Formats: sequence, C-alpha cells, structure tokens
Amino acid sequence: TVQDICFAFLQNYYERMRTDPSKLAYFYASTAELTHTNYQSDDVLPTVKVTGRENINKFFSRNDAKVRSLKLKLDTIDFQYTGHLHKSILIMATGEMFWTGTPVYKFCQTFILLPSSTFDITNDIIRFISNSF
Amino acid sequence: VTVQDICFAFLQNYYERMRTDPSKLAYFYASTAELTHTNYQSKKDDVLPTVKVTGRENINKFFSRNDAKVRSLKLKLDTIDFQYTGHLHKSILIMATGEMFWTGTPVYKFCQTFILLPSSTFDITNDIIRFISN
Amino acid sequence: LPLFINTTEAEFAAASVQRYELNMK
Amino acid sequence: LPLFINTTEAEFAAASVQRYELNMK
Repeated sequence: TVQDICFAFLQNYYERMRTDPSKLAYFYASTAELTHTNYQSDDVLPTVKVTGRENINKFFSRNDAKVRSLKLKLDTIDFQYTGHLHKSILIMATGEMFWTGTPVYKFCQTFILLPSSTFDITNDIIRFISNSF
Repeated sequence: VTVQDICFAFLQNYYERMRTDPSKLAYFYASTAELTHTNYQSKKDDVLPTVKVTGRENINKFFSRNDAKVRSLKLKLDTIDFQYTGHLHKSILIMATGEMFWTGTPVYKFCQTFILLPSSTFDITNDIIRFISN
Repeated sequence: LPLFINTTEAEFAAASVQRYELNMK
Repeated sequence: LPLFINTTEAEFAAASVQRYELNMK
C-alpha cells in the first residue's frame, strides 16, 4: 500500500543516514532539490538549499559525523499522490529531531518521491518549529 | 516576478479566499487535486483531525458545506519554504507553518504543504494540513 | 513574516492565551 | 506511531528534558 511505501521510505531514509551519509545522495534524483539543516552555521535551526545529486552528496559527505548522529521521534505521516500520471508521492512527516547529546527540535519535513519499482527523492524540505510559548 | 513572490502571493490569496467565499475555493484547484484538510465534521486537544477529499467537485462540496466555519479561519503565518518540482521543474512545492484559529477558538500549530502546477497561472494539485501538538 | 491573515495581532494574542489557559486547565 | 528512529525513547526523554531545562533557564 501507499502507507507502507511511505513508512518504509521514512525508516530507510533516516536509517541510511545513520549508517552511511556518503551514500544518501543516491536515493535522490539527479536534479533533486534539498533544503536541510545547515550544519555549517533557540529551538529552531537554519536550513540551506542544495541542488543536484552531486551537491547533495558533497553536503552529506562534508557533514558525515554530524549526519550519523541524527535521531528522531516520528509522530505523524501524511501522504498524497502527485505529479505525472498521479504516480509521484508527496509525504509530510512531523516529529522531534535531535543529535547525540543535543536538545530536541520540533520539525516538519516534506518529500516528493518520483518513480524510477523504486522511487527517487526529487524534493526534501525540513522546517523547524518554534514553541508557541 | 520571482518564485518567492508567487509563493507569498499564493498563500495570502488562498487564506483570504477562505474569508471571502469558501464556495469558490475549489476553482483554484486542478480537476484531479488532492486535499487533506481540517475535519470540520468531526465530533483540551491542541490538534485537530483531518479528512481526505479528491477531485474539484468533491473539494467544492467539502468547502461549501463548511462555509460558515471556513469564513472564520484566521492565522499567524510564520514560515514559508519552497522548491521547484514535477515536469520540467515548472511546478512549485510550498510549505507553510504557523498558528491557526477560528473566531473565538484557541490556536493550533500547523504545517500546510501545497503543490502548484502551471496552466501565466497555477492550479493547486495538492494541499495537506497537519496540526502539530505544542 | 509573520503575517496575520484574516486577523490582527491582538485577536491572535487572545487565541494564543486561550490555548495556554486550556493547557493549564 | 510514534516511532523512535536511530534512538531509544530514554535517549529521546533525556533530549526532551534538555530542551525543557533550556526553556526555563
């Protein structure tokens, strides 16, 4: 089911990040857009835009150690179909993210998956959410 | 006109259309659009449940049935993120976050995501809101 | 940003404290 | 679900307490 694809995708995405950041970029389309935690820079963090699989790999690889330390509590998943022939999948996740020894950050993250049996990430945006109070 | 410009205009126009006429909201969606929206029909909680609606006619029936409630929607828009996507990188992915309420209600934190597909104009193909517990 | 849409900062502030009050109820 | 990914829950609880202590500082 589509719910199964989404859950599997999310689990695999974050887990591959723990195991090898230098291979993460291959789950992205060649022309993918990434907006991710700016490791090169409060209950929010700045993000940075990165375009294309080569630059996405340079990003994850330069930040390997930090990327490997990423952990989360995944609270919610929403999905819809989108794109050409309604065959792509739009996914929104929310939860609380942290890295080894850091406080938690509330986040929302959106992906779009384009069919390659498999899918390539064409879009990946994270946004941190500050407390109401 | 810049992509940031169109995203900001899109969001402002979308929420204000809720105030002015819920029965015409559906005009801004593609015929086959997917909506996941606040479930106004559902039966304290700082999140609200949502419901899935597909296709412009169904989307119209949903907004129209909830006309009075939809007209009372208010928000503080905190953040906007965008990227290009889809065929020839001409579609636009937008994510917004903020705090939403209706006349006389408490606030609810939300994130809402849209996909805009070009026709000069764009049609909404996807619209998902998720309420976030603080 | 932030942009108040269909509302004012004051109306928003009221809804916000309403939430806090319920949270503490 | 919620689902803990790359972490346990106790580890999450500790990170959450960290945020709470920062909020009140």
